[PDB]
Amino acid sequence: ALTQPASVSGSPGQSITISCTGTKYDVGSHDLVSWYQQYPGKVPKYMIYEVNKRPSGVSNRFSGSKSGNTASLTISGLRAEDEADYYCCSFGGSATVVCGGGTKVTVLGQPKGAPSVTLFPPSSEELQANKATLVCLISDFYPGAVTVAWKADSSPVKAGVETTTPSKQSNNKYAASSYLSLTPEQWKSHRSYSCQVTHEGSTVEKTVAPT
Amino acid sequence: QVQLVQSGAQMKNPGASVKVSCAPSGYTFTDFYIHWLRQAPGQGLQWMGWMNPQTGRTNTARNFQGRVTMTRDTSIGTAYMELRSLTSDDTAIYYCTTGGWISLYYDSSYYPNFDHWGQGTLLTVSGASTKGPSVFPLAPSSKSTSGGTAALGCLVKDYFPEPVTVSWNSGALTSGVHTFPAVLQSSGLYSLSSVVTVPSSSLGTQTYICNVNHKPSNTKVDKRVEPKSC
Repeated sequence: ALTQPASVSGSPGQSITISCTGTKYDVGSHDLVSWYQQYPGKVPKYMIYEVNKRPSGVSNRFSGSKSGNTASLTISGLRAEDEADYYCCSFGGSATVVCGGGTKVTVLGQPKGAPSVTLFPPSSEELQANKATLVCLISDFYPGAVTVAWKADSSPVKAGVETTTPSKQSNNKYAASSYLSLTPEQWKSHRSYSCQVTHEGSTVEKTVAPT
Repeated sequence: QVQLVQSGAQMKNPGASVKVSCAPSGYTFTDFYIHWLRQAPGQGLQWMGWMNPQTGRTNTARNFQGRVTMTRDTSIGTAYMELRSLTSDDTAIYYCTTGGWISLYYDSSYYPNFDHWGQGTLLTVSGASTKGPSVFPLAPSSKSTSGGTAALGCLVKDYFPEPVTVSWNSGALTSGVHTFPAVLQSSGLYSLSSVVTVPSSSLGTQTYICNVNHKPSNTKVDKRVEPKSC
């Protein structure tokens, strides 16, 4: 496996380079290295091939190079749209291909987004199936770090909460979700249940009550 | 206009075998090499093998040399990958791609030139049992949305393994749809939500149905979502 750095950070407008180091028998003695782009949840995209060449449709801001046993992918005029995982693939000997571990590109100087929070109460249908689930949906926040807490009336609930780790949205922001699992009796017994979402010093508290 | 269509998601017990299909279209099947790669969660691309659609000749990577078999059906233009002796290490998304141009002169089988990719095939290899989903409607809430607009959705609860896909009105509704990543619960089962922002004025007259597809367990659910009352 070719060696790539885990992450590479850069400010907008700057020019950044991702390395890909193999041996002499692969990337050392052959100009047969391609680069691919992958947005979270999506399929890889042809970016560079044969070290230097660009496929049609690919932005001219992407350029490849090679020295000794190392390939490099260079992005100029850095944008948020370039935030992704980038992979290099090279000829590996005996008519094989070898791939690199990939590299996450982070674009600094990126500002801040406040989370949007939507709280759904259990459905009459789930309630009839003798179950209850509160659904908290958090989205469009940046950076991708958030703490979610649940409350019964005004005292904390930790039992049966199951919260996701933030995941990169398509608009370079983040989404997450939290799920409070409950019994119908519990749902009915209380004045309210709350999902409070804390994101960089600020807190949004959404609250639902039984009908 | 080139599109590579892979088979659907699969669940397999450890030690079994799996066969994934890929049907490329928009070009001549026997003009380009087919490559097979995979992505294990947390990791990155792993090249598995290549196949010549014209002659049928295949070459595999070293770590897969006994376990993989790539074949083709030239009559329908479909490549196949068979992987055997499955373990948790084979749990990954499997891709088939197009390689170089096939020529009588010069070998381009090993050119890492993958222009076109399949949509992916998620394999989960586990001794656990396949769990189908329960689907519940999330009634419209205007409380936290933008102007004369409300938010409704679907809760896809307690299934295994990944993945499920959600559409709306049989694919007719794509605007304002956010299908969230699933949570892995301590029960070992997955749950996700799909939420749509729709106009408030059109409620009562517009129909909202979520189409939940969980191919590993062979379940389709069409859930109608309508406002509540009190």
